[PDB]
Amino acid sequence: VAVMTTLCDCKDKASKKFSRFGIQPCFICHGDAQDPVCLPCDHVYCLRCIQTWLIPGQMMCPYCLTDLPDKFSPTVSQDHRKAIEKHAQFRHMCNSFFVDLVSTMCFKDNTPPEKSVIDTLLSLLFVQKELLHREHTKSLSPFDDVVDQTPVIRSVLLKLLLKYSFHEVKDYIQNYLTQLEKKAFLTEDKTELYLLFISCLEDSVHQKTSAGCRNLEQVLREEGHFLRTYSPGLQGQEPVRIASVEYLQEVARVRLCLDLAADFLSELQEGSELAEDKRRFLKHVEEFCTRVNNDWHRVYLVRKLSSQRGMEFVQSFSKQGHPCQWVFPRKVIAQQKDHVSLMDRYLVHGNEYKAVRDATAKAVLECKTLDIGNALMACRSPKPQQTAYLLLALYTEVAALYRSPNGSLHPEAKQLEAVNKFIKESKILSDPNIRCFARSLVDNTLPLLKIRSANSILKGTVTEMAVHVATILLCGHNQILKPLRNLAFY
Ligand SMILES: [Zn+2]
Repeated sequence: VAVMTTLCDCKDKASKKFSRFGIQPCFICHGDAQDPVCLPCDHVYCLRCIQTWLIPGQMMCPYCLTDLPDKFSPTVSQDHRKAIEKHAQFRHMCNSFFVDLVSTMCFKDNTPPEKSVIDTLLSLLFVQKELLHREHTKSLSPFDDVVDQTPVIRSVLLKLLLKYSFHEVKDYIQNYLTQLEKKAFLTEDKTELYLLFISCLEDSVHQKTSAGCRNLEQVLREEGHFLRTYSPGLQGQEPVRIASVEYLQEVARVRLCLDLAADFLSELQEGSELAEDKRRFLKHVEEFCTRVNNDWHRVYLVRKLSSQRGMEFVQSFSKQGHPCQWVFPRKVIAQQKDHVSLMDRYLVHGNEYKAVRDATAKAVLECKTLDIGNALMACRSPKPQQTAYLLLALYTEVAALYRSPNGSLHPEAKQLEAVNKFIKESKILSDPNIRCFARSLVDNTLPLLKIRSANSILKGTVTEMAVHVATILLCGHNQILKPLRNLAFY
């Protein structure tokens, strides 16, 4: 309190000495002014505020109620601007010093500070009702002359308050939550605030676990014990408003547990047996997933699995009898076929490769080949990128046909003659380089499909990247691509 009053009256005296006894911002916007205008009552208001408020029949002062004689004509471009800049520099220095002081002195060790200090820290953030919007939130400003015209919630105070153990900081954050939901965030999208809180708690628990000196087995034992003794207690904080801190801690803990579990599942998929102890953790995860029906946890698990590894990971993971099926719901496995196809990632260009690839697919299933020509003739992005899309569509169609065993060697079933006639007729790709590339591609003699990769997972991605960079080089008549062309082809 003593140092806070020292900072406050130091700022007051500094401003008084700097700019002639008390520069004050605009009373309407309550923030630092742009293009300052000086009233006869030694008042500084914003140009926009004064132009939007002094136009009607209220030629007076919102602060001290003094009549304005003529107009807001006198503006000071010499003293007010420099004084405002100096006071802003001092206020930013004070804010940075205050945040550094609270970060260092208030959390030196594992002992929390007193109570009134935390209460004043969480109470100074507001600009509570003044006679005139009301009750804005600040970016840790010990002063009252800085606001924003929107209630904004940060997380620096919350994060710095979660550094200690969660057992002794629940009431303070609970009071802060009740304040925010009672005064600024009564009825709105509370999902954003809930996810902000849960992410802050994930960060805090990650800091606590990583910074500590403990082996992984102790944490695994505690996690398994919690999983095996977790009473649901879900219905307590569900319906519309109630969200206890304990519930948030529990869901954060299960988030961390399933994050690690997905990491371990990916590691098992890319590796050998799991040392007979990680298997117990995965079995506990499976029993937890099959015991509770809150399928959001498995949704998050598969989302994290896709983020770490990719869509192809779950695509191969969703087969028909692999001993890892508990990560799917009872409905996804029910109506999923064995004909899951690869992904047409070349849609980056936008609404042009899709049409040509659909035309190529229709020409593949049928015998007519005029559809791809019609699709090519009805689009922008001329000849270079046009032929790029055409040949990429042909490659992806032939790859989809070959990789799937049911329709292997499909073009050889009276369809390669159609594509050969299409190449012969249309002159859009009747260039020797494109012609020989297509001749290699159609009969699958290109030396890229036979990558002989034992993993057979990323080999499709590798071939896709190789053929895509080859297409970019072939269709790119650019000076920057000449060395790459020479490296790839000569
Ligand atoms: Zn203003």
